[PDB]
Amino acid sequence: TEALYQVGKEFTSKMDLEKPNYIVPDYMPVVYDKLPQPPSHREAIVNSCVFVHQTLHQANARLAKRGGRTMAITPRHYLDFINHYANLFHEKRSELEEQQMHLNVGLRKIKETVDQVEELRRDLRIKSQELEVKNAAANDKLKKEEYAVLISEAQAIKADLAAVEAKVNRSTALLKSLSAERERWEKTSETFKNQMSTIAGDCLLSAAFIAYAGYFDQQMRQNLFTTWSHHLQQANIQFRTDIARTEYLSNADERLRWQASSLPADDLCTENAIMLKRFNRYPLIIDPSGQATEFIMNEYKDRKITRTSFLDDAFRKNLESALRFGNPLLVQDVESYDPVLNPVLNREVRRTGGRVLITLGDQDIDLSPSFVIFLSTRDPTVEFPPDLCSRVTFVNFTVTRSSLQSQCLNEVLKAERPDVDEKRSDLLKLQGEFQLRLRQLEKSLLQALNEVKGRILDDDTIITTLENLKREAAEVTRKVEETDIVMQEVETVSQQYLPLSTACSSIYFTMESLKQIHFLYQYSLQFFLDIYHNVLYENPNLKGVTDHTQRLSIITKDLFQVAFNRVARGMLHQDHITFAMLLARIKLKGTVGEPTYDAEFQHFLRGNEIVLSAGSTPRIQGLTVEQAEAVVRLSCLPAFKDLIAKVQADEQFGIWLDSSSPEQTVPYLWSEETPATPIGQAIHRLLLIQAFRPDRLLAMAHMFVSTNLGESFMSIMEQPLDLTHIVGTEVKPNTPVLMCSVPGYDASGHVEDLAAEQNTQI
Repeated sequence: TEALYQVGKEFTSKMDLEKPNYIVPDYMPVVYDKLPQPPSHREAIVNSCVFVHQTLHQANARLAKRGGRTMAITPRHYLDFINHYANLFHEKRSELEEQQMHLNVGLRKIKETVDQVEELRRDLRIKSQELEVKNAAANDKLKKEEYAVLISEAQAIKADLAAVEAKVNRSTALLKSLSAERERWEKTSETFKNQMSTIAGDCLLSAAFIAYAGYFDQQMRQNLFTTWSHHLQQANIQFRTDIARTEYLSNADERLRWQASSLPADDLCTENAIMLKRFNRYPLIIDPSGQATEFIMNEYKDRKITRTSFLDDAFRKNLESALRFGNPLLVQDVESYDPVLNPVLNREVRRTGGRVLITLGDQDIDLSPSFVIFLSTRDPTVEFPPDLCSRVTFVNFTVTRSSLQSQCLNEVLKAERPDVDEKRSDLLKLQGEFQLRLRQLEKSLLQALNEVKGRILDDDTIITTLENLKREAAEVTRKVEETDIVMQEVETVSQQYLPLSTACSSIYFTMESLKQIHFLYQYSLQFFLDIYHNVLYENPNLKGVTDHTQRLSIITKDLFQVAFNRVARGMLHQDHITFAMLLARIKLKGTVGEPTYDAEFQHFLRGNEIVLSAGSTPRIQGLTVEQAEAVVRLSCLPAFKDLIAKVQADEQFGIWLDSSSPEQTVPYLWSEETPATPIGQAIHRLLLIQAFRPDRLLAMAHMFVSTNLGESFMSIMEQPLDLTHIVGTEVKPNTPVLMCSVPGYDASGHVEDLAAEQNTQI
């Protein structure tokens, strides 16, 4: 902690970090034990910097306890954090000071113009008085050759006054048009002081996000940010909580170029794109889908980026050319990392005799300052040694629930309502162009006022430019309004398909977490997309159906069926029911008219952890000790509060207890104020079976699936596998077909028979 504090104190010395009005909180969160008791603003900032680094250690520890993959936290992470904190602080102060100077000049120019029109209106009155004097003098002289010249001079003044009064009206319109701009710029100038105070806190959070939260997923990224934010609140360090980190670390123009480079429209993807720009250590990209790899190539296409791999024999030649010529390089298969990159990643360069030399292998290469390298991998499950983790910054392109919901909502919209999807896609493009035009017009309006020397009214072209920029802004603003209302009608169409997208995200994340129960249950995002594509388009049920509501219900029903059929074909039969139960829960959460059943399912899964005393559990006649203990545990639920009385009062309970199939005739032993739904009855019977006859729990579980997903939901798994249909249609040539078999079974013999039937040489 002392080492971290000293490094932060030394590096942030050049930073301002000075706040004479800073108030020390009563409970100062102290991380450095030797921190002065009355700390200053700078010492509080460095203390927060040390705290941020340590929270990554506990975050890794928490992930380790949950069996989660972790990356080593090294002092190079701390160095990157303070490097980013210094760079962001200087950039934010420079931009906001420049913005304040621009606004003050623009406000000053308007105020001077307001003074100019006041005096120029006064000049108009004097000129009118001069015209009256000249006209009266000319009339008096005429009423008594030279008089023709006198009236000619008066006519010239009349034209000059006409130009002046035309300048009065035209300028007054310009000030009226610029009234809104003056009001907005004045408000921003008032908020300038507020923005100054929060630079230190905002930059600390932004720098920590780039340096640390790259590898973690969305939930952990939010957890780290909140923990950092709370510490700053307890330390009385000002920071803004209204702006998003994606908007604070990047501008709108850069974000538009990112989506043009095939970057997915997501907050996590935007954060990952920010890290790929402001990185200090060379990034290591983790994207199983490969979309980040395409985004990197598109972003650096103009700079002649090259794709290579560690396995390629030409990697050394490609790396040498990139270092020598300063070209961007993208290296894949980083799980086979070549230690030849160690000096390059560590930036160990020698500046001798005017040459920047990098020692690659046994050769010294002139390193160009424009060189940049990106490491990529398609395996999210890969381990990395601690030295590699210190040399690179991780940029994990995980899939979030919100991102998948948007993808599935767009996919069903394109399949079901192609006219709405193309109308929506065009509207997004139009709004993106309109907002870009507004920024250019606002920037041009501000830049034009600053560059004028003298006054606006002195030169006519400035008045023309200001009016043209304002009228174009109004036309674009009206276009923005009209696209929004057309956007609103598009949303109403997509609201109907919204529940389907939620089910798709829930289904896939169930598949993703299926790896916890068995190592073999590895499913990629593309596997789910093939299921979704097959349901949406290759749906026999949607053969001649024309109603949109009927087609949506068919798609929702077939989405669960096809997902089970494909996944369970590569699962052990003992795990088939487990996947079906969770699929039923997903359908239950999206069913209209069904209670949450959270309490019932809570006791179904963790009902055995209830603490029971020896004297608390009575001895009910006809029930075994473990059976009696289950009844007491089941008695905690309100619906089973009087379960013991009902069991004792039932003389036929002994017949049901030893019955061959008790799950089919479960007695009504629960009390409800209203008639429960058939699903609700199944859950209560499921709880009763678990308490009394645990051997029949699996049989009752299948009945529960039949209540939700239908009787024939799992019936397809009892038929022999149809390899002809799946291989011919549902299997792409690029996708290998895995014959996984339990010991004692060999699936190759099916393959020759399958090939023989199709007359395909193998």
